[PDB]
Amino acid sequence: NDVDPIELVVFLPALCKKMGVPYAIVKGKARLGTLVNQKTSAVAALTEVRA
Amino acid sequence: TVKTGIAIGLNKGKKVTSMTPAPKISYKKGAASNRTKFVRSLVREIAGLSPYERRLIDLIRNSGEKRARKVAKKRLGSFTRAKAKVEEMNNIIAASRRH
Amino acid sequence: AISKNLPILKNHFRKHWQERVKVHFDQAGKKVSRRNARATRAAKIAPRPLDLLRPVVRAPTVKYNRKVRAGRGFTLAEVKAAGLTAAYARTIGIAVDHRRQNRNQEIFDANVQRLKEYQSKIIVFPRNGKAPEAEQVLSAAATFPIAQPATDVEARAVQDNGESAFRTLRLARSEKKFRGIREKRAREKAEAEA
Amino acid sequence: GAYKYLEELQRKKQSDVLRFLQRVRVWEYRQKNVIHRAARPTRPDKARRLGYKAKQGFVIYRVRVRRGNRKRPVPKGATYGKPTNQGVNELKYQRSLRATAEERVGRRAANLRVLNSYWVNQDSTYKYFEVILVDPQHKAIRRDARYNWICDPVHKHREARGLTATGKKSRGINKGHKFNNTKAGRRKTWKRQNTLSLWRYRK
Amino acid sequence: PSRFTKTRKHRGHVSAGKGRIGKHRKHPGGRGMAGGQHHHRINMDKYHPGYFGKVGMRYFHKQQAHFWKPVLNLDKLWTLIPEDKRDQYLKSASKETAPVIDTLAAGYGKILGKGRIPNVPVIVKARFVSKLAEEKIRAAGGVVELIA
RNA sequence: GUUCUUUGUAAAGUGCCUUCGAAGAGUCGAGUUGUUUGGGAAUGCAGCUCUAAGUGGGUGGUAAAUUCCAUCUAAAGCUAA
RNA sequence: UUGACCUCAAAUCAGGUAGGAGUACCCGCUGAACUUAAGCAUAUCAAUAAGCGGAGGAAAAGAAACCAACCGGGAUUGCCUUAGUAACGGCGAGUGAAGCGGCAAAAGCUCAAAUUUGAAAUCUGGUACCUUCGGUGCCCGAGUUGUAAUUUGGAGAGGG
Ligand SMILES: [Mg+2]
Ligand SMILES: [Mg+2]
Ligand SMILES: [Mg+2]
Ligand SMILES: [Mg+2]
Ligand SMILES: [Mg+2]
Ligand SMILES: [Mg+2]
Ligand SMILES: [Mg+2]
Ligand SMILES: [Mg+2]
Ligand SMILES: [Mg+2]
Ligand SMILES: [Mg+2]
Ligand SMILES: [Mg+2]
Ligand SMILES: [Mg+2]
Ligand SMILES: [Mg+2]
Ligand SMILES: [Mg+2]
Ligand SMILES: [Mg+2]
Ligand SMILES: [Mg+2]
Ligand SMILES: [Mg+2]
Ligand SMILES: [Mg+2]
Ligand SMILES: [Mg+2]
Ligand SMILES: [Mg+2]
Ligand SMILES: [Mg+2]
Ligand SMILES: [Mg+2]
Ligand SMILES: [Mg+2]
Ligand SMILES: [Mg+2]
Ligand SMILES: [Mg+2]
Ligand SMILES: [Mg+2]
Ligand SMILES: [Mg+2]
Ligand SMILES: [Mg+2]
Ligand SMILES: [Mg+2]
Ligand SMILES: [Mg+2]
Ligand SMILES: [Mg+2]
Ligand SMILES: [Mg+2]
Ligand SMILES: [Mg+2]
Ligand SMILES: [Mg+2]
Ligand SMILES: [Mg+2]
Ligand SMILES: [Mg+2]
Ligand SMILES: [Mg+2]
Ligand SMILES: [Mg+2]
Ligand SMILES: [Mg+2]
Ligand SMILES: [Mg+2]
Ligand SMILES: [Mg+2]
Ligand SMILES: [Mg+2]
Ligand SMILES: [Mg+2]
Ligand SMILES: [Mg+2]
Ligand SMILES: [Mg+2]
Repeated sequence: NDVDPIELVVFLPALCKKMGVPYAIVKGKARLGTLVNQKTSAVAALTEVRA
Repeated sequence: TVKTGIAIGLNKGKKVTSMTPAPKISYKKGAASNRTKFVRSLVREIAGLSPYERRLIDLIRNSGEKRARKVAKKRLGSFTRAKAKVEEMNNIIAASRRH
Repeated sequence: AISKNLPILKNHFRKHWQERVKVHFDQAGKKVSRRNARATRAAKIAPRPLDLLRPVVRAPTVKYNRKVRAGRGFTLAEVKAAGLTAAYARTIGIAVDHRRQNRNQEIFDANVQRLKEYQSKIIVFPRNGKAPEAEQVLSAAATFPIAQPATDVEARAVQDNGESAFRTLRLARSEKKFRGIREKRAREKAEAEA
Repeated sequence: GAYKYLEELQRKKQSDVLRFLQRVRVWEYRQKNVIHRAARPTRPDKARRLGYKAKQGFVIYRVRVRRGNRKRPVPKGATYGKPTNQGVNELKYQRSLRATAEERVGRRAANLRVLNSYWVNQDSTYKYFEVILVDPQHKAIRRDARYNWICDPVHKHREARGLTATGKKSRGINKGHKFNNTKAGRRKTWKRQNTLSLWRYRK
Repeated sequence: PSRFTKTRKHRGHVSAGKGRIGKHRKHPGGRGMAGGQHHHRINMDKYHPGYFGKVGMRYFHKQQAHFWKPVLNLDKLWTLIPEDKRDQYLKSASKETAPVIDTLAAGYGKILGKGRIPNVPVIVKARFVSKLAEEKIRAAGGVVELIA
């Protein structure tokens, strides 16, 4: 919920709702960074997942 | 195309065995593509109308496609692009009324 | 001032012309230079021949399409149709032009022919340093002249048919000149219902 | 590629969304020093498009310029000459504001090399440019075969000579009839066609 | 060469050869074509009628030799056939083996009808012919073949 | 011309088959002012106002509406003689 | 309470870089008047002098948003032409190029936009070592708000 420039990401809720993808606007620009071993990350999204 | 071998007149030219060469990709430069079609449609949903566009449609559903077309021609500058806006805005008006 | 009965000259020298005067004293000098650099390019370019193989091409305008002329590069279709790749032909002595098309089979054929005749007449030394040596022939254009086509015989039979050549041109022209009017008068008729 | 959505959003500068961003950003940019180091491209797709890569040795600066005509910087309007040249107030600079913007950050970071630049915002008083500079001493660039061209001595201050993008525009350089003067270079084509050529055996 | 020049024979007479009253001065009457409409009017109609004012249509970006139609009169024509090969057809007039003459090849673009050709058939091919050129080629058993 | 080497199971070229084929925006363009040009109802540039499109767009040396045609593929870049 | 991130600083932090000179030729900006028009203001001088900024051994230009209207041509540059011509101009004085043709030299191209996604494969630095314009290993940092490969419209991509 804190990307700057915000235009990098504004179109994602719309991109999703159109693609029938569940999205979530989460609090944590750099928390999604900790997620994938970086300082920050704009996105993070699992597609596979074990059964 | 079909020259006549004569130096003058309504298809003057020296006769030659024709040979229609393969098309260039360049000659298809402003060519659609379903990606951009998807992107542009999506971007427009998110963004909306511009104030003059908003002005344009109010002028279509009033006065006429003529009155509004001149306004557009004056704003975009070029009579051709005007009509092009109007047709585009008309399709938006379709996708409103008879949703 | 103005006087006597003389032509009205227009000699533009009102501009510090003297500051920009170029006299070519080095005409001799730069000819020698021009040579002492062709020989010295021929030297390092081994047995290669200093110029690329250049196409045949018709040459434009109503003024010049009678003559035929050495073009720039060989078009993609002529290179493929001669049985080799664009990227490779360049590595030899062949000029290739990606722009420039083929709409004249009589030129196109003459060019693929031009290509093949060249291939037979060179030798393409393999990557390593053992060689038939071979003398270095410097030209290529002199080796592969571009001569003008045939068009017709030195003599033949006379064939009239009352049709005046003059009258044809006259009529060819009249046709063109009124074409649009004619259409409009019929396009007018093409709106006469009931 | 999110970039393709950036580009097309950016075309919509009178959308409610973009107008909002425009109003907030231009205020922000006005409060910072006329030239300041940008932490990152405001338009990552645009910088991208103009040669910028996210590696080390790519620098983005932001710069304000004052917008308008060039008032003839003359004493009290006084021209002292023929009435043609007696103008002061409607004269326009032959370079783009952008050309000014480039040249000024290019002067500040004179160790860098101006690659390119792009508009980002403007008010009535100002226009704002982001300028893509490139370190030529940084070995990341020197070793990058695609970019070591700009390391050359022959590119020192390309913005100052009109070799950047904005330059070759203002400088009027394209093929065709429309650019007969200016394309071989204005003053150069002139000097050519204004030279008397004299051979040894006169022609 | 200077030693051959009047200004060597003038050395020692005041005033060169330019008078005592009237001097030789810097531009009396003005530099160049000054006052063609005024103090030099007489010379400028007489010696140059027509000079001033316009006439006719402008033409933007006129390209010389869109109009390239060089002319050849029957007057010659037989010159476009090699000297030697010429008498061959000349003595053996025939609708059977008449010399084809490509005039476009020779650099021309229109056959004009000035002169007389001998009564010996010719295949003349050209863009454009005068009505009489044709009428004289046909007269002596030839034809005109319009080319391009 | 030697001579170490270290490259290889990795890089490249060509035939047909099919589905595709992303192509640069306050730009192009328009108005206007100023300047410049041989460029003339406006040759390039530049200021402010308007501001695009995707069978699009630019050019096509007389303005405009309409119908065609031809030629390239802008708004990012390098390069010896 | 501890650890990030973003932004913004500081240090004689670690290694670098800019300035000034020259300036014949070169890339831009800025910019006259004398003078010509037998006066003069548009025009001319001149897109010249003077002023300013920036390069190199050449600079710039350059692989077409070109020329053309042909039977078409095919990056740039320059010379011979075009041509004192088309056109501009108190249509006055005066100005004034372009296409084709011959020649010199020739040479071509790469990014942006694409999911590597079964593995950021990319890079600066530090440190050790060595056969040191650099190599490898290791550590930190850069980087997913995108570093490589791949493709650049002549195409080309993905599957058979
Ligand atoms: Mg003078
Ligand atoms: Mg000299
Ligand atoms: Mg050569
Ligand atoms: Mg003054
Ligand atoms: Mg004046
Ligand atoms: Mg003026
Ligand atoms: Mg640039
Ligand atoms: Mg000019
Ligand atoms: Mg001169
Ligand atoms: Mg005497
Ligand atoms: Mg005496
Ligand atoms: Mg005496
Ligand atoms: Mg005396
Ligand atoms: Mg007297
Ligand atoms: Mg005539
Ligand atoms: Mg005669
Ligand atoms: Mg393969
Ligand atoms: Mg490949
Ligand atoms: Mg483009
Ligand atoms: Mg000026
Ligand atoms: Mg103008
Ligand atoms: Mg333009
Ligand atoms: Mg063509
Ligand atoms: Mg360049
Ligand atoms: Mg400090
Ligand atoms: Mg230190
Ligand atoms: Mg300096
Ligand atoms: Mg100056
Ligand atoms: Mg003087
Ligand atoms: Mg005077
Ligand atoms: Mg006087
Ligand atoms: Mg006076
Ligand atoms: Mg002037
Ligand atoms: Mg000076
Ligand atoms: Mg130096
Ligand atoms: Mg040199
Ligand atoms: Mg260079
Ligand atoms: Mg290209
Ligand atoms: Mg060319
Ligand atoms: Mg003028
Ligand atoms: Mg007068
Ligand atoms: Mg005149
Ligand atoms: Mg002038
Ligand atoms: Mg090369
Ligand atoms: Mg395939």
